[PDB]
Amino acid sequence: MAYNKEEKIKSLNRMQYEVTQNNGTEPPFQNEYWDHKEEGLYVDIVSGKPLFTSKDKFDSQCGWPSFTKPIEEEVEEKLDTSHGMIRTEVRSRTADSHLGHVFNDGPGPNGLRYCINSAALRFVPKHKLKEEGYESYLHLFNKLEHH
Repeated sequence: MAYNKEEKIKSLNRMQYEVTQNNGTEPPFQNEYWDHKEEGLYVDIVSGKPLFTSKDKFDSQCGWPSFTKPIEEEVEEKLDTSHGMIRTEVRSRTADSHLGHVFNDGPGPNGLRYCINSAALRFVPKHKLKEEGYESYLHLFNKLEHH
């Protein structure tokens, strides 16, 4: 039995779906291997799209990594109501809906609490980003606009 990056994402997206659908938590795995604190990004594995930086990462101390800073490019903040209370979730339309949930109780630029699940995440070091397209990744990890 072979195993390619296609079959990687296919088997993966079952578990990513388990999180999106039921708010399902990954089992005890999310440690120094999966979310390694070396400089880079934390991306939704389904697409490899930048959600938040390792430069400004918060660790899974509150169960899931919850920082004040999203990446405005591929992250959509989207209001909902389950039962009498409103909530906001960060969720794309097509595929990236696995990101996480954000709350107006957390202080931020807009005043949202950027809380992403570790199951949907892979650490991608600045070294590995250079292999995968640094001009897309490192631009969001580190930029400057000299006027």
